Amino acid sequence: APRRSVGELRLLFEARCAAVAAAA
Amino acid sequence: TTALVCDNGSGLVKAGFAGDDAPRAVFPSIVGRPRHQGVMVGMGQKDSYVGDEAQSKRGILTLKYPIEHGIITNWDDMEKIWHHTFYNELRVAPEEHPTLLTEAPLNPKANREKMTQIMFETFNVPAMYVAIQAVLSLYASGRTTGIVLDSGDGVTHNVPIYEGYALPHAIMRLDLAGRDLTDYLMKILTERGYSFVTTAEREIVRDIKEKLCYVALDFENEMATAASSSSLEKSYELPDGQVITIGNERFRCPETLFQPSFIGMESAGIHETTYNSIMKCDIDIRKDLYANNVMSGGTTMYPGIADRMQKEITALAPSTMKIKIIAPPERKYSVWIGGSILASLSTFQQMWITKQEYDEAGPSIVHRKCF
Amino acid sequence: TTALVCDNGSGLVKAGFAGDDAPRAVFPSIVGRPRHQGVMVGMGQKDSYVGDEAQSKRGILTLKYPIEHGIITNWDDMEKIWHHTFYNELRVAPEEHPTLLTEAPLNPKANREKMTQIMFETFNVPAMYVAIQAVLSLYASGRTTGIVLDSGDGVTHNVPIYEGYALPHAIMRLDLAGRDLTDYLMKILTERGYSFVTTAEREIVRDIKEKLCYVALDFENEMATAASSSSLEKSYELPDGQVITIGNERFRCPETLFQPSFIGMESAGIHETTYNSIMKCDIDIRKDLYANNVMSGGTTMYPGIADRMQKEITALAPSTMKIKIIAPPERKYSVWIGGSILASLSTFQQMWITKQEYDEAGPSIVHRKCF
Amino acid sequence: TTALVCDNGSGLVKAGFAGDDAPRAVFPSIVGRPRHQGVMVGMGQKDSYVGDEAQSKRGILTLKYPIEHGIITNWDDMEKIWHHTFYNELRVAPEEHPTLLTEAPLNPKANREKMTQIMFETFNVPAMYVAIQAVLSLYASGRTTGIVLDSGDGVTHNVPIYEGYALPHAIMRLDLAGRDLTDYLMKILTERGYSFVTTAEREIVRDIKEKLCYVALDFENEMATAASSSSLEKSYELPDGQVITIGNERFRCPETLFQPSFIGMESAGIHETTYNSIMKCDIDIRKDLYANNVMSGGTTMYPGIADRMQKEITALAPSTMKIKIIAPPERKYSVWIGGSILASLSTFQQMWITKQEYDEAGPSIVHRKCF
Amino acid sequence: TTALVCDNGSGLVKAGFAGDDAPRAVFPSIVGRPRHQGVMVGMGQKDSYVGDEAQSKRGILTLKYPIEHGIITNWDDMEKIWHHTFYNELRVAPEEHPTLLTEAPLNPKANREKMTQIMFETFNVPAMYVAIQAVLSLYASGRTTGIVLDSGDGVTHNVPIYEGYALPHAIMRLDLAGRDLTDYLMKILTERGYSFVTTAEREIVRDIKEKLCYVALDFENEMATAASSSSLEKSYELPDGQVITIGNERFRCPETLFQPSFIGMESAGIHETTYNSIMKCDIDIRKDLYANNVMSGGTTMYPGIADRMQKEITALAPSTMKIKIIAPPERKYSVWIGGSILASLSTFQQMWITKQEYDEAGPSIVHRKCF
Amino acid sequence: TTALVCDNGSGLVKAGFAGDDAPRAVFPSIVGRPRHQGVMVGMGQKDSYVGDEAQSKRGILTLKYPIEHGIITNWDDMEKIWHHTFYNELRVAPEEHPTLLTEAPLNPKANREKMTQIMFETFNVPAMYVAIQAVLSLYASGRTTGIVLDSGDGVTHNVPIYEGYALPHAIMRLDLAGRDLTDYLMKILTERGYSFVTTAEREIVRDIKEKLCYVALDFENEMATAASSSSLEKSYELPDGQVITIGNERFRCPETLFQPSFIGMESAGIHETTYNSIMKCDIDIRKDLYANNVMSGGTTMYPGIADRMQKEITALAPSTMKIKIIAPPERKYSVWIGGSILASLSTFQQMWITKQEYDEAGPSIVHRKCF
Ligand SMILES: Nc1ncnc2c1ncn2[C@@H]1O[C@H](COP(=O)(O)OP(=O)(O)O)[C@@H](O)[C@H]1O
Ligand SMILES: Nc1ncnc2c1ncn2[C@@H]1O[C@H](COP(=O)(O)OP(=O)(O)O)[C@@H](O)[C@H]1O
Ligand SMILES: Nc1ncnc2c1ncn2[C@@H]1O[C@H](COP(=O)(O)OP(=O)(O)O)[C@@H](O)[C@H]1O
Ligand SMILES: Nc1ncnc2c1ncn2[C@@H]1O[C@H](COP(=O)(O)OP(=O)(O)O)[C@@H](O)[C@H]1O
Ligand SMILES: Nc1ncnc2c1ncn2[C@@H]1O[C@H](COP(=O)(O)OP(=O)(O)O)[C@@H](O)[C@H]1O
Ligand SMILES: [Mg+2]
Ligand SMILES: [Mg+2]
Ligand SMILES: [Mg+2]
Ligand SMILES: [Mg+2]
Ligand SMILES: [Mg+2]
Repeated sequence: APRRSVGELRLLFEARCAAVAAAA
Repeated sequence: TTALVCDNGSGLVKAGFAGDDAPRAVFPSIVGRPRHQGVMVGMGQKDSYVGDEAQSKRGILTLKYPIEHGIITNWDDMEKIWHHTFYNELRVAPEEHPTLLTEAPLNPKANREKMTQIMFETFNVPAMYVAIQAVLSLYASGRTTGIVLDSGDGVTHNVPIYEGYALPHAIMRLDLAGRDLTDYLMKILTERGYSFVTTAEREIVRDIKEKLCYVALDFENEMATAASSSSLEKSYELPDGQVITIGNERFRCPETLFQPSFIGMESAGIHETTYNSIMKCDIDIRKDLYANNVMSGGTTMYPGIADRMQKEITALAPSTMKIKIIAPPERKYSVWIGGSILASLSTFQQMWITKQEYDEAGPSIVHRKCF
Repeated sequence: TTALVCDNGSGLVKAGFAGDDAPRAVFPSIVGRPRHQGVMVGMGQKDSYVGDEAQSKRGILTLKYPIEHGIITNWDDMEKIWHHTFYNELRVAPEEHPTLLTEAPLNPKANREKMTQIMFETFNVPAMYVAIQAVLSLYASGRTTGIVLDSGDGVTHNVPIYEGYALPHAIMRLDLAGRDLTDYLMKILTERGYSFVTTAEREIVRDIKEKLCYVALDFENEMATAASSSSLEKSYELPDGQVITIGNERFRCPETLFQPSFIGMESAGIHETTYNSIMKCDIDIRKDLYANNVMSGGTTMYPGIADRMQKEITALAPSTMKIKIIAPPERKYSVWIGGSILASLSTFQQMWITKQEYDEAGPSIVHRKCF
Repeated sequence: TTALVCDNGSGLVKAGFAGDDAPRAVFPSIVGRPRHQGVMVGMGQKDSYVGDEAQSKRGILTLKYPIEHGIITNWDDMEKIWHHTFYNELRVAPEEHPTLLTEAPLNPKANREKMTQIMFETFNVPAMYVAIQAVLSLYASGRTTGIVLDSGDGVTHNVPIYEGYALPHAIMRLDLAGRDLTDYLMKILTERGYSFVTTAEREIVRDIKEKLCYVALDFENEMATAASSSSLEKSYELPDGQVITIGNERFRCPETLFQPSFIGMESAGIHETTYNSIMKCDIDIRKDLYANNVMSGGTTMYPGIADRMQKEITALAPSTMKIKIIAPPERKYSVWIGGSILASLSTFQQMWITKQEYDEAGPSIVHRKCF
Repeated sequence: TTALVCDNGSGLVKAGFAGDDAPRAVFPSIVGRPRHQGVMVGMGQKDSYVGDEAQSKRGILTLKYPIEHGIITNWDDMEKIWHHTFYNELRVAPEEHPTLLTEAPLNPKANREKMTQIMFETFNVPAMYVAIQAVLSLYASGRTTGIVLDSGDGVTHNVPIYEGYALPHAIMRLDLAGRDLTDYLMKILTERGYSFVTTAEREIVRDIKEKLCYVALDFENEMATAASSSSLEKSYELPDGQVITIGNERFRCPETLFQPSFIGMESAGIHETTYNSIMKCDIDIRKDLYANNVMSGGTTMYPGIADRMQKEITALAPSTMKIKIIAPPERKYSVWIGGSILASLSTFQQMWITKQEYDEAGPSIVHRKCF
Repeated sequence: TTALVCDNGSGLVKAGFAGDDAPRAVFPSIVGRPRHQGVMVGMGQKDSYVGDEAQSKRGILTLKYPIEHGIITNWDDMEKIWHHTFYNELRVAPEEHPTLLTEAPLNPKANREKMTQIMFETFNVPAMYVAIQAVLSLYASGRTTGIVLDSGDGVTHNVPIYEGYALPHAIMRLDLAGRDLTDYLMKILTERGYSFVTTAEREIVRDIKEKLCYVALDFENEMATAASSSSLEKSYELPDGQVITIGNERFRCPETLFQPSFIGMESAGIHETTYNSIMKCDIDIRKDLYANNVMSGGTTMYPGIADRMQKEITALAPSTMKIKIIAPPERKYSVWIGGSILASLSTFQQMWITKQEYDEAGPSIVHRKCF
């Protein structure tokens, strides 16, 4: 599998936390 | 101000600013003190050497590790390692940079407290946190669900996680890692007469371990092949140019992870403790833990360890389960990369231990806030 | 505006617009709250899971049912289940849609009152009604006359009806249903060591009950056959791929409907309470009740339950009586289909509790208008 | 011939002749096998050690318990424990002595069958019986009515009884007992760095648990007192003379009986499961169960457990009920004393499984005769 | 035929028949070859002298030891030492006598293999075995349990044992022994000008070491006493009648066992490596190792070494532990006496490597059978 | 006041002020006393002559060296040599100039004490120090790390050093140097009849050694070449004009450094003792010792000695090691130049033994402070 940067991984957890904050 | 991530694991310090892709200071967590007389004046002959300084002077220093089995045993020297990390390697004043430390789970609360005392009163850092290394290793892999297997220099531990929600009763820690592998490699290299006994030689056998060793896929058949043919033998050149040759020791060394009884350790192997950790989890989530084994830490770098681990868990786990192991490249740095993510995450800025909270609550605060 | 039918029975919510042939939202009446320490970022902002989400996260949640034995025990969570039903599943604002609720008979008037308060003051619904589930179950069959046997997750009840004119003295309610069957199945699966104890495991034994169990036609001879041969054994695969095998438990579980003493329940069985309900009816109508036993509710779905019920009542009832059981397909949804009929019947538009009547008369109004 | 009573509970075997006041053989239900090399010839170096033999050699043996959660997992070693019990400890030939075994309720029928097979075909015993441990625990108190709480090494179970007539639907079994307390004590002793990991160390932490631990009367206030002052700390001396000191761990360990969520167990606590067991009973008899709580099993020996249990049930039960707990001295041996009564009761001599009945009916007989 | 025991340790051969109380051939493991011209014909002037021959001719021979640090470095001369042992000293044909060899632990497998090849193909011996010297040292004491500390001419090693079952992970070997003590004694005797440089003079300083040296009980105070007064000085007479006088060198020499840094050896002292060996053992057995320290080998003969060792371990070990040292008379011969026991033990006659097994399996057999 | 450096080595005194580039007094360490009658009055005929005085009168004096094998044997004459050094050669009053003496390592402490007594009580010098000659020899090269090979008139010694930190256990001293070369040259010049027997003739053969001798690169082939052809023969003219001719003696003389057995010395050669000294060092530093062999002392001045030493160590050392020899010009004076550096180094002014310290502590002080 290819690498992904810390920027992209941060964007994953940002998007997930936004998703749960909208679900909350 | 940009946060600071300092993975004081055992054996190697990994440190660097948060948001960087890789730790810009990686050096051994060693303090060395001159072993011999001080014959030659006109030099500082300084009392102590740390990190690459100590490696560059290895053969005249009594090397010591101040963190042992993930436990800091020697705070006077660990405070030297932190001083070196901040002022000499990262070249930064910690009183401007909130520092994300990390430690292994199931670890004496005195350590987390003394780290807190030292960070807030010696280094005056604005804020601090102490994440569990295995939780960071999920951040570095973009997961929210999985078992993490971290296997360091001093400790190995399993932490299962499911959409968050680490299962604290299913955590396991083994106290078997790269130092026990180095010392067993020294013990078996004694079987053909390469006597290594000094800590400098321990530090050379660590290099022999990293360069030559690999994990056998089928230990009995690899042992029989090494007995029947020299094809598995490899030659290595010591710092003085003495060649050594190594054979079944090459895979007998890391095999002790799967067969701890080789070092007299009673515990179940790392595959068995991985399975037993999944078996402590609720039966609904086990299928996703099997589908999300994450491997991290330097002693997971052995060639074939992912294949052997997959074979062994596929033999342990029910035949339907899709046993999958996420053992990427740079999994050696995944704990730091996970700290670099977490410390730079927008929502984590609530989580810091502020110095006001330390002035209000003393070392006890870090049991209340940190997991 | 098209009316709305929301069968808040136990175990499953069935909801959908009136005039539809089938409920477009069917999901478990479960609220689940996290059981474990939330270590990662990206959780805990959401702290309560409802319905299919609670099933998708089953193994980290303390699942709870807020309606128990047809009685709503936990209004704070039931109001969450209604919120989820209207806004997330049906995606509709209740203040435009008059809502036909339904409940079991012989049920605390505090429930019908609190449902009224919640519907008119939390959800502002234009109008509301609370039909008896068994009366609804006739409409889905097209009968005007019959015994209805409703057997849900939490309660089982018999309501005889003749051209209208439900006989309120002959209504019977048993408090024995699919939860007591699930818990007894767990107790007997313990007899060969499948220890299920968590609510996640209770929710798996519910699936085992639905997939494998059936009602024996002749319990003593089926028990002897399962004792003499393995032909009745079936294998099932747990969420982690562990296979289990089940034998006489497969029909001993639903047999407790006919022999409540298996769970220590004192009462007569469901065949006996059906017969005794017909025996409470006036002697002229009994022949048409025997000719019109209607079965409804999910726990009437067991294979062979209609055959066993017909055998047992034909043994109870006089030899001339043409004992007939109307146990159609979709009888699991017949209470909702009956509500979908009734709410769209033009004669019924007189019957709604209007919000003006609630503003005039408070919760007490729903005892005056509704049966 | 005088009957024989052999309480193969978990953790400790209690065995002795019927009519004796106390078991004359009490020893741990452990089989240990040599862990290390066999360097020193001129000795038997025998393959296996059991009971006090294994304790006397603890630090060179891999100790194992062949009965786990009240379930015999390892019949090859359990048959060694029975052989040791009969021939080495009691020094008696079982072919003359009918043996009253006992086991926990809600337990796999394969166990009761294999115990029957082993007793009648390996030990040729003239007759056998398998009483429920909680039913035995009444006889040692002299009650005919009560809710027995047995809390062993492997399982804890509640059995309400009224003039006889155990209520089988109200029986509850928890799978939480002294082994889970030992393992949690090891996990929390890790919090200040007493790393116990071997089974020998597990067997030392069992002793620490027995010597030091107690049940807090008011856990929050005891925890605050242990946080504010060292007065609750006690020192203990390990087999090598290393002193350890223990504080809030001293009552946090047995508190997990009342708060199983500490070990991640979802179930209600032992006070709540006692109350729920009384709540499964018919409402007339509950007052006499409240008046006759009987405590038995070694994990009921903690100081203050009766006071805490009485406080918690008095908070659960209605204010009028005279909550009384019968937790006498020797309640650790009450199951054996109850067997010593029952096996010597003249009414019981009808109840034995004779070997003729086993030759006629195979292992299946012990489900027909025994409760 | 009566077995034969030949302790080819370093420095001295001890050899004799099994069952004898003491080795009937004790002589130095030296080969000497003429250093000078061959001026005087009419004599054999033979090419080589061994043992007492070489000592009787010491000052014209280049003495060499063919076994160095317990490792045989010079097989061509070791085969001369074995030839001398069998044919000249014991005056016996090895083809009738099964020979128990012995070697130190953690020793190159090439040595044990070449010893096997030489015994079975040069000396045709009927059978052979290679016991660990420390395991033999228990038999001479009659213990079954203990740490053994063997301290020879070339190596020092610790082996803990418990009822059998040597703990192989806790074995330690130091490579510091009587030769390093002799060479350090030469280095410090140079401090007052007794220049010893030839191997003949090394062999005289070995005698000075044996006659005069002792181990200080409190090294700092003995050093201060030797500095303040001549009372500790002793005079010795060299082979040519030159008197020498010796002072603080008398205890500074054997002190290097406790302070290896005097010879630049980094390792912990023999008391510290004894304690660390006990600390590698499981915590249950440590009390019996403390109660059973066995000392063996010639360099344990120094006056006061048992007192110093007891003081140092009592300072290391926990205050309760009954530190006891079994340092009997004849502990110099205890390894041979242990071999004389073992080789004559009737249980051991199974253990011999027969020549048939060597013809079947070659030198590799001696890793499979022998420990 | 400017310090004073006085290298009382054997054979030649080198003395001069610190900070000078070269010793301004170099003269032989000889005392000569008239051998014959005092026939001719009218002259002082003085009792003793030293240095160039003794050389100018060589043939009527019994020349003696008061320092032999680096040991001062004759303090009454050595005090004359120091008197001559200060008052006649350097023409300076020692009571103003702190004097850096130096001596070989592994040398009787009585010498260092008597030198201290003489300097502080005969010459009243303000301060004194006694550096190891090989440590001084590094300063003249500018190294901090290296083997030093010092080869004087009386002693040869190896001292390995690494960034400082001389390894005292790896120091070796050979007692073979230019006097043994002179005496062997006299013995082999006897083979063609140049009988030299007086000390005056010994002093002429020292000149023959310095002028003619060289070290063969390949001794066997040079010996064969000198046997086959006269091309290697050289002619020399004695003080009386008698011509002598010399052949294979020309390189057989200094070959004895590499083959001490020529003079019956048993020790390994200077190449072998250099290698064995590196082999006493820890394996990490050996590569820098191989890269930094420093040669010093007059007997390293032979043509080709660096080439022969490099060949021999490259044959001894592992094939990869970059064997390098730092044998510069003026390496005869490098010990003095190193003292001229050290005595004028500002860091060293802490290190002097002050006369106050001698008045407090006597001769014993120079073992405590000086290395
Ligand atoms: N490529 C490799 N192969 C085998 N072992 C390695 C490799 N790289 C590092 N190691 C070992 O892993 C350990 C260091 O792992 P690391 O993750 O830095 O420790 P920690 O988890 O405490 O930070 C050391 O024992 C080192 O020898
Ligand atoms: N095919 C089936 N076989 C057996 N049991 C079933 C089946 N389908 C549903 N059930 C059980 O019936 C119950 C749900 O019935 P349902 O009619 O939805 O409840 P309610 O009457 O409260 O709406 C659950 O206990 C479920 O396990
Ligand atoms: N005084 C005590 N205090 C606390 N725990 C005890 C005490 N005595 C025994 N135990 C624990 O109780 C368990 C043994 O109980 P026991 O009744 O013998 O088991 P079983 O019910 O299987 O026979 C062990 O875990 C033991 O550690
Ligand atoms: N009485 C004594 N005092 C001190 N040292 C001794 C004494 N006797 C022997 N030694 C030393 O012990 C060494 C020999 O020990 P030994 O046990 O024979 O060696 P090994 O263990 O190899 O057989 C020699 O170095 C010898 O000088
Ligand atoms: N060019 C040379 N060739 C050979 N030998 C020399 C040479 N110069 C001096 N020597 C010898 O070296 C010795 C003097 O060395 P020196 O370094 O002055 O002694 P020290 O080391 O005691 O000061 C004398 O034996 C002298 O003969
Ligand atoms: Mg790490
Ligand atoms: Mg329903
Ligand atoms: Mg019990
Ligand atoms: Mg020996
Ligand atoms: Mg010199």
